[PDB]
Amino acid sequence: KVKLQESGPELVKPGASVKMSCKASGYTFTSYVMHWVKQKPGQGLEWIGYINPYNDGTKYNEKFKGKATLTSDKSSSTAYMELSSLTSEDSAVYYCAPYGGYWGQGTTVTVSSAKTTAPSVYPLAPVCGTGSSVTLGCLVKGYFPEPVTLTWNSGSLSSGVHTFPAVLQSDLYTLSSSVTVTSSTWPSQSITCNVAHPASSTKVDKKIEPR
Amino acid sequence: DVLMTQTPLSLPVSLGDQASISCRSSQSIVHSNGNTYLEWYLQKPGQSPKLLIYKVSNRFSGVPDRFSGSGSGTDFTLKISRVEAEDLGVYYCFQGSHVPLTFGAGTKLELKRADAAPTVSIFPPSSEQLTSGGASVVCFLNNFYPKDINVKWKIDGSERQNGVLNSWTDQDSKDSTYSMSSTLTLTKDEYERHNSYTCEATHKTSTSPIVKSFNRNE
Ligand SMILES: CCCCC[C@H]1O[C@@H](O)C[C@@H]1n1cnc(C[C@H](NC(C)=O)C(=O)O)c1
Repeated sequence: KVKLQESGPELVKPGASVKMSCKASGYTFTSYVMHWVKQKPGQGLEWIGYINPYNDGTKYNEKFKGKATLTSDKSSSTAYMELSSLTSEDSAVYYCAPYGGYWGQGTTVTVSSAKTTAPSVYPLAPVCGTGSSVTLGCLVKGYFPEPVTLTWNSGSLSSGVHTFPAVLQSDLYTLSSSVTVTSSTWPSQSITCNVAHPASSTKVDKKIEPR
Repeated sequence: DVLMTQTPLSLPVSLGDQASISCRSSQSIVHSNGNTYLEWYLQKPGQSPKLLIYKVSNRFSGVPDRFSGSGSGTDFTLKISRVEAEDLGVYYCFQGSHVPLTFGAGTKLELKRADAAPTVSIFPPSSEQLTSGGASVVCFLNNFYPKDINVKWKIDGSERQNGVLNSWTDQDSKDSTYSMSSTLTLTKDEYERHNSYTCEATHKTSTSPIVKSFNRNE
């Protein structure tokens, strides 16, 4: 079968460069050009351009001239793409594809100057005051890099939960989670937030106390 | 630059219904060689786009025949006779006839359900964060439908956007509603120069904003 192997995720510094690879197998590399597509997280798709392995001919989207450089190696059926002068704007997932039917798994590029930083975890109890349903929260701030895994009572309490996608703060991330239970259940019982940040090998547990 | 406008940008349907997506090119996409390279893609979260239709109306290997494509010259349409759950995701039309090749903005095929107002909760800064010198005010807007919504913060009556970070969840897997978290971060100093913190949510299920609020010195 046609297979397109792309290089692992890249965490690089602004201003520098990065060169990803796309190794083709399962077909004749020189029988098709190799297109590259950019996708900024949660958004659209953009055609960067292509390289014809046979004669090294290229065609670029004027928007990416100078930013991207496409090259190819016939000896190993491997195409490459080099991004120069990175900025957070270049953070995205890059794909290679010989034609519409077969795309690589993509290469994630994250352009940032941050260092691994464990998250600050704060419990979110309701304002002093009651109805029959309570909503409790947990806010994890300023961590890096992604991701973190949050659970409630270790994973037992998983209904009525909403964990929101992380978003950039400074060049640090911030995410939150809310779980709603009947007030008959809280604070009579227990409810604690479990935040694990695999990058700093930290797992914090903060339990929600009434104010 | 051939721009590809697809309509709608969001398409709610009920399992079993029909689904039609439109895509029109700002100009003819007949390639010099005589073919029309208009394609349709479906992409699921954390995955790469999968080809469904190529050359206007040709199904790619393994693609179910309830998917069909048609149109010509400048107007193209993708139709799903009866929507299944593996069909939910983002669709794209694409043209590979004129460089720069371009994609449509995408159409998210999501699930239809009954309108539901958001359950609004507001949370003052935790004692911990305040001890650390920071002050975040959180406001959750949960379990609403449809997805379009807007949150507005008011500090002592003053509208505030500087320092507000929002995040939206994908359509819930169980009840098909949407949620949102809005967080206002100030410094403790700043936080203490004020008393009333308010988050208003205007959603289509009402012309009147649902407002939650608290007075700091209470
Ligand atoms: C991300 C995958 C994009 C695939 C684009 C190709 O598939 C069809 O839409 C045709 C399109 N394509 C555009 N240019 C090419 C290669 C080019 N062929 C033609 C007919 O111009 C060449 O041989 O240099 C292929």
